[PDB]
Amino acid sequence: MQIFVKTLTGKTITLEVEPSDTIENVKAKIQDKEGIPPDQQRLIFAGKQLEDGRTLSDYNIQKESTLHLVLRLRGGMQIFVKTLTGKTITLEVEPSDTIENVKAKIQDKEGIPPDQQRLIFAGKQLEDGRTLSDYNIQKESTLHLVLR
Amino acid sequence: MGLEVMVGKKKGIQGHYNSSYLDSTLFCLFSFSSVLDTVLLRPRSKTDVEYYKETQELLRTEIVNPLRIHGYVCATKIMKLRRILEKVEAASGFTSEEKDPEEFLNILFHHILRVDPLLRLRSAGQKVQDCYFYQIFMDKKDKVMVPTSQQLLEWSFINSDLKFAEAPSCLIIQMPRFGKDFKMFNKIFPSLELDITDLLDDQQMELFAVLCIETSHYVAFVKYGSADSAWLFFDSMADRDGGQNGFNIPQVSRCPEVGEYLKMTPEELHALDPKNIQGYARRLLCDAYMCMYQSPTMSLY
Repeated sequence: MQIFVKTLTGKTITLEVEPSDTIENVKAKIQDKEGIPPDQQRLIFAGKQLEDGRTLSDYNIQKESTLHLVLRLRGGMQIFVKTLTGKTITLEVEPSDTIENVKAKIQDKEGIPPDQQRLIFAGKQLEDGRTLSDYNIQKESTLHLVLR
Repeated sequence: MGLEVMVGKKKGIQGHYNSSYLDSTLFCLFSFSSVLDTVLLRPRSKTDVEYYKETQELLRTEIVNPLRIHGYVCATKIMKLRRILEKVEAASGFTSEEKDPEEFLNILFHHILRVDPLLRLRSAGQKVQDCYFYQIFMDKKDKVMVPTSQQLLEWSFINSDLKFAEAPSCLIIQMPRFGKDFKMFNKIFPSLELDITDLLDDQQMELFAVLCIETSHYVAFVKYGSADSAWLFFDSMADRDGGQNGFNIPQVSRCPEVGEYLKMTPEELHALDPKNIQGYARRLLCDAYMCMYQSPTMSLY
């Protein structure tokens, strides 16, 4: 009918459902409207997280009612970055991160300016425009940092 | 036993393959606290699922006990637990991907360990609702720049008119975040004590851990003593030995400085550049994901 999904960001999405529809079907509708994948989504009604195998009628959900949506913190990984002395630094990243914002992360954590950093992985100097995924850099892999 | 066995390099739960969500929750829940110890001690019944016994025995004798006595647990043990989890909830990345502590807790506490809901909540004279943790949800603009967890709890409770049916012994609160790129507040003050008196239709709880994450990696803070300075920071993957065939090295470090930032007011923390927050305390105030509360055992009065 018409419900309202409310996000922590403050946006209030308006949706078109039927009382016996699954929490799953909705997350798909929310994905269409906000791009957010269902696996990241958490529907909450009256301080109660809604399960996907259940239906709307059972949570006492009728038109003009308002559920809350907040997002799970999923994907991404950690990589290790070592200097030649042995000093280790850890970094929270995602495969789609470019080498540029990786250098940015190194600066946020350690102070070292991004254009003073040389990153190497598997013997290859790492170009700013490319992503970690492009260099097939996975979870817990180690990059080397040398300072110019 | 003691504290000195828990502290140092190669201490804590060893991380491996996006496991920080598991290692840090376990560390938060069992390294020093005892509020959920019954969960590990409760005998097998009719109602219990197939994997129950061996799950409980793995968790008790291969993880919690070695952690408490040696200060270290192998990633192989955690990996066995992730395998069980994947046996229960298939094709969900329990063996490969970093996930939400909420999902880990739900599978473990609802499906495998038949665990009594930690929270009973009533919304405006409705019938009570059961859960293992509470999500803070409200609008920001009117509110203060750095709120306390107290204030967040209050505001979230009023925003949806909630009350405790009975007082919890273990209260896990989720901070208001919206994916990687969004935090409602740049800093949040984790109250050392929670007064829930005005949230029960009809009185105290203490903070024993804080589970943190900046974007993708979970780490832990733990209050081991009533002393202001009695804080530890844990990281399941603080270092690595080897390369591709190598392995992670967890670390437990002391962070007394935290106790000092929590003596200051929120208004003082607000006027303070996060780059001038010393030690690991920054991560506490800025990256908090879950605050965990227990019935007071550590303190006096």
